[PDB]
Amino acid sequence: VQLQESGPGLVKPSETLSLTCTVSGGSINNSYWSWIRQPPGKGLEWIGYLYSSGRTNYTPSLKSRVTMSVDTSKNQFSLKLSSVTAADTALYYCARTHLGGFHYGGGFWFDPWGQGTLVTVSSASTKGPSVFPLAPSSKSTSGGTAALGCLVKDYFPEPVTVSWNSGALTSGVHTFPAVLQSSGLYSLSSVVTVPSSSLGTQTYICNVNHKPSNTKVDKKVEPK
Amino acid sequence: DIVMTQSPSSLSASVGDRVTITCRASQSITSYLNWYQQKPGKAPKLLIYASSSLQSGVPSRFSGSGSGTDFTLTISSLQPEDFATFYCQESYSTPPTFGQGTKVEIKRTVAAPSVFIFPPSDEQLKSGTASVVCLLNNFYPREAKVQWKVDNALQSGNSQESVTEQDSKDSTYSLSSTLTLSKADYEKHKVYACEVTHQGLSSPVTKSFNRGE
Amino acid sequence: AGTDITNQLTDVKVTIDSGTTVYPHQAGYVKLNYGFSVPNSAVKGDTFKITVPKELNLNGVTSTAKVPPIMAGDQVLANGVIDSDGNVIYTFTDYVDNKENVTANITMPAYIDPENVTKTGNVTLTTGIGTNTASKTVLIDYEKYGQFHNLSIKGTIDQIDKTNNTYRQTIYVNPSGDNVVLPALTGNLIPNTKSNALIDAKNTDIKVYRVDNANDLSESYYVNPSDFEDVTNQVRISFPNANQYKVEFPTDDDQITTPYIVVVNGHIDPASTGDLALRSTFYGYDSNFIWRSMSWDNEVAF
Repeated sequence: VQLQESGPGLVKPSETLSLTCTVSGGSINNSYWSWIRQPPGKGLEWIGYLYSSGRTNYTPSLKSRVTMSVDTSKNQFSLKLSSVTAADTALYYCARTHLGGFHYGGGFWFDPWGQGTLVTVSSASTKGPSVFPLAPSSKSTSGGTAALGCLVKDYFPEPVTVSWNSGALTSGVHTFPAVLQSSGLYSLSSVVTVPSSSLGTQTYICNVNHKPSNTKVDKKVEPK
Repeated sequence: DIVMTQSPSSLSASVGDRVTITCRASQSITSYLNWYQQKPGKAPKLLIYASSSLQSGVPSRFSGSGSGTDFTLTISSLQPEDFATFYCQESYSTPPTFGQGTKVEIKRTVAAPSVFIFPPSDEQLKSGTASVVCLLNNFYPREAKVQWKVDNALQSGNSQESVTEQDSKDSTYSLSSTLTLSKADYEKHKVYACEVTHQGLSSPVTKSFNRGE
Repeated sequence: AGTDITNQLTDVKVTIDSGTTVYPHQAGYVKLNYGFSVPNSAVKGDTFKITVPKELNLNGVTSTAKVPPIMAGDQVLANGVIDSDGNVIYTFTDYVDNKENVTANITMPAYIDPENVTKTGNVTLTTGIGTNTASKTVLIDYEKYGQFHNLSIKGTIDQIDKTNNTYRQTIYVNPSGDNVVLPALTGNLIPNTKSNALIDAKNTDIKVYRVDNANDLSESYYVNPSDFEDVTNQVRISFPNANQYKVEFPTDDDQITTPYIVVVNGHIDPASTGDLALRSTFYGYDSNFIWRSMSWDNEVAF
């Protein structure tokens, strides 16, 4: 059973955040499901549960702003959060909710979880990145290893994902946390260290995806 | 919805060390306590449920114990790949309280940064900006200083940096620093240098290029 | 051959002894008292009748009633049986043959009949010998089921048969009509008691009924099964531990929203000198996933 959250990554203050959780490799029926969120660099906050029949329970502090619904025919359930402010900027997760029942003498737990989807509450407009090469050279070679990368500059909001060679290259990859520029736009670098000898014989491509702006770029990085 | 106190907020331990993380409930919650592991950039994952039940596929070096008000997560032999923030969660009632978290850092031998530098791309220069990047690869501990110089002029306030999370295999960090200039300014100067200070170096290491050359 | 000499008795004194309220489910009872003088002309085989009202029976928690013999010193003056109307017919022995100035007293407990008195409220009880009657208005109070948060339960014992070593217990689960998630019922012996109940797959028989209209439930715990929906085949009955049963109530949405009636026909251990001491425990979650239980104890002294 796998869960996947989806929905706009940017919402304006005072409007409504809407997310959907899609269940695959199993059925949504005859089970409880929860939404849980996490502001960047902070802890976890449970929002509410839904049973597949449609009954719900929302955390008291959010109840007046929350709606959860289910479409069992589509194997999906949803969250709506109204009157949003910057305080609602967070990673939103869905999770299957298990009850211990008689055997465990009570209790409950969350498993599995979705991947999480970031929602940013802001009046600012989305902007897709420019992608520039960090080309390898003698200035990025040492001890049998060379370094190359991609600079993902001037986007809003977070996040961006970067893969290498469509996910075939994972070893030695470092994708750094973004920095917020004084322009109000983010910038990020992704680097990979490879055998020095491979610069001549292997093609390296960074795959950048900025889902909030629907901007995808595949950039080949060649030696200097 | 019970007040929880998770301790400690962070710890650093060597591979093979025994690690304990504790959770205290403000009233008795019987056996209603779960433990989650959250790796960098990943969702939380259930490790232990109902105080002591191990999730399938989770190594047996992880064990949970306790009842009533006091619960313990034990790692009998810390491994590199265990790097994470761990959270307890009470399940006495909705809304469930999550603990404040414990960041587990792995202590290892000193590793010196390998220092690499990248000039701005011609493509970027065309659009009117220059980004110069300095990379510090695979070092430990985390504390490092980068200093930018342009024709021996110390740069102050025109760079930004970020650091990776501890690597799951070798427990090192990497750091990227970007110096920003306008195209016009970039083309007025020759020597671009980043100077790195770190415990694993005998003295500050400079890595530079000459624009063009 | 034998004469009904009811009308020839004299000095007939009839009393109903009770408090203001009778609590049948606390095994409360009234005392019926009859005193009279017997005519000198009375002989063996002569009879008299005690009229007992439909609101009362003489058996109570036991399956059959035994009418006490009327005594004259250490000799039997009369033997009694209960007729098909529920009245008592006493037949005089040969004690009265060649005796004058014969008088008698007899007391017997009587119990509120749960089929005839299904609800809490006042009833007027009338009993008599001939046209000599006594009446008393009493409150019959069956009280209320137990409740802890969203969990409600109550049970009562009847049909104790000490010859065949059987008993019946009738339990209402969720009579409050709450939502209960993942409900379970266990039936047990009361702790810290010598209990004579045998609870196991051989000795215990359980039927379960769904209650689609809670207003149909008697307060007296009289149950006619045809009034409800038999769902025995849809519940899960097991015996996970010694002298315990468990009933689970699986549903498509993992909760119940209606009452259920659980009817237990069980056995007694004839080797035991203990009391019939039973504990019913109802378990479940509320909507905040708080897991609770609540118990109801039934005990009949042996």
